[PDB]
Amino acid sequence: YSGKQSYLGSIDIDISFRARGKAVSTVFDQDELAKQFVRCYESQIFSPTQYLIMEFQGHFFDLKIRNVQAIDLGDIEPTSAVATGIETKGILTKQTQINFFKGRDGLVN
Amino acid sequence: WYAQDQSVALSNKCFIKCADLKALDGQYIEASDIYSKLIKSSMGNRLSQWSLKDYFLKKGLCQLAATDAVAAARTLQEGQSEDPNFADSRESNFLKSLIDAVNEGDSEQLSEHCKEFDNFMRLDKWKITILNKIKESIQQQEDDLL
Amino acid sequence: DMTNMDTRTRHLKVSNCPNNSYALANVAAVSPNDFPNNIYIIIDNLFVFTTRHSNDIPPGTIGFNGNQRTWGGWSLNQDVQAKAFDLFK
Repeated sequence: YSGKQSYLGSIDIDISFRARGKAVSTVFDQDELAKQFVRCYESQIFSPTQYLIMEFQGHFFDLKIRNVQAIDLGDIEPTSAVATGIETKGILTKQTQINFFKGRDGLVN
Repeated sequence: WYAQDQSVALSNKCFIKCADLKALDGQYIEASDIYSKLIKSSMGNRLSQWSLKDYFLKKGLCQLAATDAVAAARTLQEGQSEDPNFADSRESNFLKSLIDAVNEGDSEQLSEHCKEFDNFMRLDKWKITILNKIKESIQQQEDDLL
Repeated sequence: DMTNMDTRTRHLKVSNCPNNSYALANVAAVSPNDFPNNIYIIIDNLFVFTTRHSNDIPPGTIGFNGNQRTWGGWSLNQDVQAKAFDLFK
């Protein structure tokens, strides 16, 4: 389907608390979040607006992929425009740049 | 049999009783199906509209007792779009509030909404049981949370 | 008696506690094949817990409660290192 853009270059994830009463002031490491994401889900296909439930240190979070960038192997620079359309899909890699943003609730620190 | 005789109102009464008992008996999906049948039979009749206003609510409640919040939301949307009276009815707002509370997993918010609904429209033992099972399901989710 | 016990390191997966009673006891539930009964074991050289035999936990797995994971910052299915412990020495 994609032809060349088979890998995920940059992925943006909105993070929200599944339960409002479980808000925790704990400092969340984005590197640890990305490491857990790669460790638990490898070689999976993801699309924008796709939802996921993540269990990090016993804490349950709702993750929504707000946008995705698809790149082909051998592209030194990510000149491809970041696409918010659900058409674009990619394969997760151990080098994808994962950017975390606050969820619409804005409770995750 | 009443339906086979085309006695719509008598079949509707029998189905109300059947759905009430089934929902009280743990058969939420079947009760919701019977409520859907009641809604379809009572649609377009000026005589049964409030029954409809309640029907939708009850159906949604059953779908929420079955932990199917998506089905409850679909029912709320269908009732709002199909019945103008239900769209502006307090039952629609209460059902939406319950759906939102279950979505956020806020049992206390659900209790507050129930108290607010009771303050203006008294709840019945059927609704009491349904919402009690729903709150205990939230507690069970809290157990699954560990 | 902690004088004699196998001190070999084991890598064990963190899993949900078997039930509330085990969580209340605050004792690491292990299989008989994992470690002897009623002995102190250290984990990651930092977290010390008392072992209790449990047949519901298969060998090679270690059970933890939510508070222990919070203390250690561990996720479900996380791998941790376990060894015998001797506080007196």
